[PDB]
Amino acid sequence: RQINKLIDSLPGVDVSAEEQLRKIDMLQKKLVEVEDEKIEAIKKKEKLLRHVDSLIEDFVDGIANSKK
Amino acid sequence: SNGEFIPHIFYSLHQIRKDETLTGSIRHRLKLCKSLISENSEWQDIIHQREQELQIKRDVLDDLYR
Repeated sequence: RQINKLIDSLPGVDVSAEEQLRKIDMLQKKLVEVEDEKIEAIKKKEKLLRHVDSLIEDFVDGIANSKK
Repeated sequence: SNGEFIPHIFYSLHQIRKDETLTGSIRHRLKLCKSLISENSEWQDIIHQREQELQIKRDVLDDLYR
């Protein structure tokens, strides 16, 4: 019964291979595209961090011109 | 300083000015007044400075929003 459960639990096999190869190629394409998207997102986040930096130097200039 | 300890001296001083222990008590309170005042336009200037800090920071945040 364990053998029956295992042969029924194996992934769906096919008599042809064009399906598998097609899947492989598609997955490669998705990999490239998602990599590019990652690059763009990183760039945007960098820009925002630059902005809030700018705010911080504003504050530092404020207190520096203040207390002393 | 405290202003409640001064009329108490002025009452007896009035009595003495109208007429050793009386003037002795008067001096005994006057010494406490000496130590009190000794322990305890200008501030306006200072007020403005403190607020100067507050104003600069508010302007920065206003730089973020606008």
